[PDB]
Amino acid sequence: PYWAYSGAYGPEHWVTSSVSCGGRHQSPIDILDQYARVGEEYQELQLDGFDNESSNKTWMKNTGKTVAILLKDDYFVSGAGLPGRFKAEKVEFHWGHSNGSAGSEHSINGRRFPVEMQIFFYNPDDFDSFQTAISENRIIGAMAIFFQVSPRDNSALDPIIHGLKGVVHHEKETFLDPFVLRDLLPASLGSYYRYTGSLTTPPCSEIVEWIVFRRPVPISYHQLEAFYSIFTTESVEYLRNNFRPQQRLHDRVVSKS
Repeated sequence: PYWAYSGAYGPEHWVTSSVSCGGRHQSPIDILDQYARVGEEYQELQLDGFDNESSNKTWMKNTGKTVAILLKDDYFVSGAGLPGRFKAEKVEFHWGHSNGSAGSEHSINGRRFPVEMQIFFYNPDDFDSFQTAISENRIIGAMAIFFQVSPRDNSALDPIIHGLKGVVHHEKETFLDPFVLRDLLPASLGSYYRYTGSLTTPPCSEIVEWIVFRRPVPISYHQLEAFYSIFTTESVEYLRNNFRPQQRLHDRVVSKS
């Protein structure tokens, strides 16, 4: 079903086509740190494969709603209260309008960031593929990483920024220079929030265990310009402010490491 980030098919109308979008446990949310429960003693995030350079087969697409990276290497996460081990499938990005304006889906104490990168994972022990996993409404995992402006270019982002320059037009695809996935995550992985939520685009399935990192990854204002230059169609517009409005916590508790 067609959906958009504004207009008659905008987020307040998603529920018409995708019923889950009007559910009680939706994402993204604002995280009030005061109300985050230190909760269980949880195994620290265990990352496998994140230090390896990416395959030259890894590629990036302008979907018109985001820019997605389809991962071609094996990356695994466990710990942080997730049930078992999860395998990374893809990366997507949400950003603002100009000059570092708010673009994140999540926030912390009302504070937004100019970009939010989300990495999506499925449990390979249960299914052969990420698509299989979503079709069955089983638990999938997602990490949310904020970017924050810094005076210098973040060299770790170079291959991603270069990719953006190659996918300005809707539907365009490009291979990416090798990057190290670990280096697109915060320097410390020790500080994060956990909650149960949903996909932030239709079908808005309420099956996502979110890990939201508290500390951001740096990006320069110059690098941000590569996001602001992306186009989307349907009629052409800049692809900007591509974030879903925040959803109510309701009966949920957010945990923190």
